[PDB]
Amino acid sequence: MFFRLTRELRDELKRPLGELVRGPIPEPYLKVRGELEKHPVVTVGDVVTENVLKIGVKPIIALYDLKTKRKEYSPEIEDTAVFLTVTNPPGTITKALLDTVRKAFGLAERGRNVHILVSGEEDLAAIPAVLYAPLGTLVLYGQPDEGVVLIKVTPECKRRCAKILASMEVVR
Repeated sequence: MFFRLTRELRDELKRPLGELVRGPIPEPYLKVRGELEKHPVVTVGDVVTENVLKIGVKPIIALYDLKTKRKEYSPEIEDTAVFLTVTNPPGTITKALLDTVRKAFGLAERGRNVHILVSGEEDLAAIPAVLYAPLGTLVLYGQPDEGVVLIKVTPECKRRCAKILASMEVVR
């Protein structure tokens, strides 16, 4: 079972799902660093994860490409984080991804940070990240050639991400 982007969604998802923080790396991360200090953070993408680590913030969940040459190595993270993997083809949200993200939030509830190494494309994981996150969680993803998108997980935002999912094609 997987969901697939419709043409409407593919177009419309080019628009930020939160406020867009601009400027050359690492300036966007500096600019949100204060927000990240309060709230739990989920990072989607290797570059986002790397730059969040670099400014001294540990994501509760980080999603990035299985084939990432991993940067900002922290011994603490290597030893303390749970490493999961999942296959998720471009333009899809697979059940496997939904299940893995839910698992991950479970682990996070119990004081464990989680890295999900995705075979395929992790981009759309921002959707399940929002849906399953504790209220007040921040979800960050990269908007190429523009900067970083910050989603604050509110009831309203969950509602709207649920609509995005409900608007995708169901396949098998």
